[PDB]
Amino acid sequence: MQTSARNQWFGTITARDHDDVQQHVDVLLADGKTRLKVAITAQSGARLGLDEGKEVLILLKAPWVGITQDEAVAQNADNQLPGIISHIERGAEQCEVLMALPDGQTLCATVPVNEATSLQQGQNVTAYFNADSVIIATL
Amino acid sequence: MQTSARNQWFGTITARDHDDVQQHVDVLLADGKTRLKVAITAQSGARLGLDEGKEVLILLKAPWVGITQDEAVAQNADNQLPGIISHIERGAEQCEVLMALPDGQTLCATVPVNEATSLQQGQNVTAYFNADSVIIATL
Ligand code: NI
Repeated sequence: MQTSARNQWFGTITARDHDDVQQHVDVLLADGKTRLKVAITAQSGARLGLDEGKEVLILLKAPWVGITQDEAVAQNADNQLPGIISHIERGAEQCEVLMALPDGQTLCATVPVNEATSLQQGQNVTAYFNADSVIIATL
Repeated sequence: MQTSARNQWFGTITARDHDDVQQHVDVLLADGKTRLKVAITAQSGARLGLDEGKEVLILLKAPWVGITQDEAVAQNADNQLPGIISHIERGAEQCEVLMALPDGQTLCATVPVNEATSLQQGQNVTAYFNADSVIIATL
């Protein structure tokens, strides 16, 4: 393990449903405060033993992370992490946006260059993403 | 090695560009014929040492795979993998579409039920996903 996913977080499963095709798990992160929702196939839930108490790694690729200042957009998403932009690197087609989480962690998002022009270091924003944008990995 | 991604394909890097924020790598799969385009951050490219000849594991979550019978949809995407549906499992909200690749591997896609209404076993279809919907893992 070393994956390209720029966001790799420790978490503990605290709930799992039992749909036959796609199930959802609740995951409590290392801060003992942040809660995520993640979808996986029923087969994977069983294979990895994703039951209450199971320790895992959350793999979230940079381009899956949206950045917004709108409360509806953030509350409409499955997951939302507030924080402050610590750095922006502009590029020709994409921009790297780093946001500080109270986590002491740095979240990384890859945002299309045209959509990042209004984003600036120092802004208080919310990072958000779908439950199906996350891969769960077992140590 | 153990992640929820239902598609975990071994391959080797054949090329990597040097774009500043987000770079593209070409991957040749272990079947020696399947080529993929994957986009990763520049830091990841450097950190994982993703250069010609590097062995890697591709992690493609099931919901990131679309299944289409429309060739233009397939062609609009960065990656296209023609195949033959071998099984469809329909849930209330999602459906598991299993597709036989030419080499015999089984590709797994999670597809919203409404997008799977015309799909059936034995049909020729194409699996498709963009370059930024793939994670690269080192062994
Ligand atoms: Ni490029």
